[PDB]
Amino acid sequence: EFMLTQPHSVSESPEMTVTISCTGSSGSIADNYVQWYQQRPGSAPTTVIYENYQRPSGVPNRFSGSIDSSSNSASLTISGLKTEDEADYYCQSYDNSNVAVFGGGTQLTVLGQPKAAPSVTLFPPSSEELQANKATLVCLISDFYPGAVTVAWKADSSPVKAGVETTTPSKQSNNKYAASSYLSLTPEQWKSHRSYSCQVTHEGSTVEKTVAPTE
Amino acid sequence: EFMLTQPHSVSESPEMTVTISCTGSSGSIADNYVQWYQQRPGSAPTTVIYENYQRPSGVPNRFSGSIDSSSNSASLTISGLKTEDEADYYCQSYDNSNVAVFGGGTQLTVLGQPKAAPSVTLFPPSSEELQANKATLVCLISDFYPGAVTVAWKADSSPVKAGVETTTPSKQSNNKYAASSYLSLTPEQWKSHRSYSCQVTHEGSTVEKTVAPTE
Amino acid sequence: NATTFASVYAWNRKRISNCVADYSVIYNFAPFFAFKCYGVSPTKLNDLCF
Amino acid sequence: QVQLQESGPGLVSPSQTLSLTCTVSGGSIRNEVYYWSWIRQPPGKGLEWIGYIHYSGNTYYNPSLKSRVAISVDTSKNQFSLKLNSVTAADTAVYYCARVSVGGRLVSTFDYWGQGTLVTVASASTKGPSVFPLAPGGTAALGCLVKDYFPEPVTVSWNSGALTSGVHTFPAVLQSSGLYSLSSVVTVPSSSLGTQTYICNVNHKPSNTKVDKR
Amino acid sequence: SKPSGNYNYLYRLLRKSKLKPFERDISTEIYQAGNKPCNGVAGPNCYSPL
Repeated sequence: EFMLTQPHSVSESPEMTVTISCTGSSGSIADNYVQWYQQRPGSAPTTVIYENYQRPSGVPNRFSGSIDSSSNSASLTISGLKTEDEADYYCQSYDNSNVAVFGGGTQLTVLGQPKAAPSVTLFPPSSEELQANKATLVCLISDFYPGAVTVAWKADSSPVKAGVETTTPSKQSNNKYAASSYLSLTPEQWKSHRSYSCQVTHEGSTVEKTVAPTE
Repeated sequence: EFMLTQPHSVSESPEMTVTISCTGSSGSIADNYVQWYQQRPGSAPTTVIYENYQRPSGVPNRFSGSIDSSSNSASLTISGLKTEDEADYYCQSYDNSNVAVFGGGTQLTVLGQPKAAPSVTLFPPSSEELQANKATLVCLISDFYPGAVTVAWKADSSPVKAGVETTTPSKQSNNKYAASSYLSLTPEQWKSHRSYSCQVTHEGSTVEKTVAPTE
Repeated sequence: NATTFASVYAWNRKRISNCVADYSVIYNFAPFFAFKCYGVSPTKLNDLCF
Repeated sequence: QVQLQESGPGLVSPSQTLSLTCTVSGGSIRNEVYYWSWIRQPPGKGLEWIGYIHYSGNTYYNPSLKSRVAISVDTSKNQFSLKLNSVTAADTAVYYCARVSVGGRLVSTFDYWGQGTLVTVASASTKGPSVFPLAPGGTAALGCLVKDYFPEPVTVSWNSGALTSGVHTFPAVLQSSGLYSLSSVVTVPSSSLGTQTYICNVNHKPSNTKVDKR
Repeated sequence: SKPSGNYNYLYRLLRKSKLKPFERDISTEIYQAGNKPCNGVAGPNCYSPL
């Protein structure tokens, strides 16, 4: 058995040498080649390192690595890492019994990324949904840097707890986060109130919408 | 050169710690790996210490030591001395010119051994030797711990005038000595005398055989 | 049979041309610790020309 | 098991060239330790390193004996020899051949050794060995006598090595006439007269002399 | 192709002459191709038959 073990995450400032490690459990790292594959959220993995020292065309020369024979482990380093290099990496090897084993993956997090502000947006129910005898508020959140952002809902004059559903924030294509909030209610309750407000909690700021169903 | 130096002999009671030091008269002793070897009486040398702090398999844990370049002395300690440890020891190192030099040797003698009385055994010349117009008496001495044992010969009235040879005592493999004596004479003299005897002198005791050729 | 070889970072470069390449000398001496050949065979060295 | 055995001429003439041969078994010279050395030991003295030789030609001789020691090796017979020209009377010692561990970081670890032989370089009083039997309760004792032999490395045995219980040997001595003497006895019970007769065997290595007598 | 290596299948390294059509050769003698005899053992310039 050749079980490659990877750390959970690693962080380092850009424009430097960011090194990712990957250790093997047993066997022999010199018997089979070690490969590294880059995978981003919502996309298929892509080959980066093969034959433990080679790199295919189109990949920037920043991607490199070496094999440590003293500890039978693999390593991946980025000479001059930048914001676009923020993605997952998986070390892969092979067993002597012709068995391919993939690593656990390590989440690379760029520490040098600046702060950001959440783009709170609330959409009221449309005419089609009201004709369908239902209603659901959509409180979209985007462009927020921290992952500890929570959601909140407010009625016309007091807090309210309806059938609220909150999406888990995940990475975007531009290395930022995105989320969404839902609040379903009957049209009679929607018409029986003068306004509804979605509250988003951010680290050092907060934004409310206060959208009114009438006028 | 890399001329080492050892004490010629050392003695210590059993169940005690023995300190043995071999000094290098020329060159830094720590420049190369110093080894220690043990050569029991009547046997080939056996490796005891290598790499100056390591011991091979089969050797008891009573052998250990270290090297000090500031005093150019090869330290050696014998914890829990016993009877079987009575043997020679040699420190060996290597000169900077790849010249191997062995130490002068050190005889470890177990002083705490009990006293032992010498055994006497004598054999008269057989007829097969008398038919060759010659005769030789063989006397045997053994089982004696002290080296002050001497030899003596008489022929029924006085010591023998013929030449007598005496063997040099040496240690056996069982922590005891061994010796012998020889007396060469003509068969006419062997027949013209009444009796011969091999006298062995010990501290406060003496044993003889007094073998009679006639009757 | 040279007297001194250059270091590994400045290894010497020598070219052989216009001479009979009798490879029997390395077989007659044969002090080598290891001997390997690639592409060509050590038996047919004297049978080929380059 | 890795075993080494010394061999060669046991009798050398003064001011002549000494020659010895060491036999290696259980390993290959070219791979095992890559080095094999010679060590001599005077009677009652310590070991004295002579020199080792590598199968590729690397040699290192003793500076005190550089002009006399000549060492060669055979890369096929797994045997190496030793030559010593211009010998002196004081060169009589018990020679040995051993191996040196070099596969490690540095040269060390004289682990295995041979059996040794007392090479004599004196040519005076050169004679052949002779044997004489010795005359022999619940137990009995008897032995055999060997004299008139100048070469020291002699070997003795009892009953061809079968049932050697009670066999004891005594050190030799050099007589004034220039010949050594050896004595060995054996202790046996009185009821052992039925089988396993008391045969004493000798073998003179420098001359291949073998005599069997009771 | 066992995981620890399948050494049951062997091929002849070299021979003094090429094989004839349908000529089976099961000789296990140590093949020698140097300037010195090998005496049936794998010397410094000796090759195994398989």
